[PDB]
Amino acid sequence: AHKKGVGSSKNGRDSNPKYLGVKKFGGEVVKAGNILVRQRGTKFKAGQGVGMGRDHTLFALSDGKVVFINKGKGARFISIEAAQ
RNA sequence: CACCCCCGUGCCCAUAGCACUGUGGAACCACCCCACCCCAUGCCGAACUGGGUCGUGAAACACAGCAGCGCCAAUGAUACUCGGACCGCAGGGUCCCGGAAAAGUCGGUCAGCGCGGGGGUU
Ligand SMILES: [Mg+2]
Ligand SMILES: [Mg+2]
Ligand SMILES: [Mg+2]
Ligand SMILES: [Mg+2]
Repeated sequence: AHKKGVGSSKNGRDSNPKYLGVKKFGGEVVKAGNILVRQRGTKFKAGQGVGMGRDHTLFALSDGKVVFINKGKGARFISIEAAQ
């Protein structure tokens, strides 16, 4: 006549969002200590003027202007060059 | 650099790599030889290290050749597609406008640009 279940899911679950990616893009002014990429790994390597926290977070060290170096795929660098 | 060549070291990060191959030796490099100590081996001077030859340039390195491989790669067309409009009950599909791949074909390539030093041009 009717049915009695009984099944469910073992799924559903997921994890709260991890707002990643670059926050500071090609040709952008930058204050000292402004963050420029959140990333899982070495996706973007620090160049001149940019350091890297343990989160592999890239944060700029001395003001200036942001510049993206794509060195042919899998090896890429972000840097600051000050204006003048 | 005056011309070559070699040693270091860079920008470049494979159209710059690998194989096959030829050349190279006292002038730089290499193997080489010795090691009780500095120094070093999870064991061994193989490697790090130390004292120095001759000998060999065979190995390795440098340079040249080469398109077998690798890598780079068109135009043409297409896929898809912003945005204009449409058909199909629906799965799905069309037209106009611009953008426009990937894979493949044409091919292209045995790299290029520096700095310093050494050593040669009866
Ligand atoms: Mg449309
Ligand atoms: Mg069209
Ligand atoms: Mg076009
Ligand atoms: Mg060669």
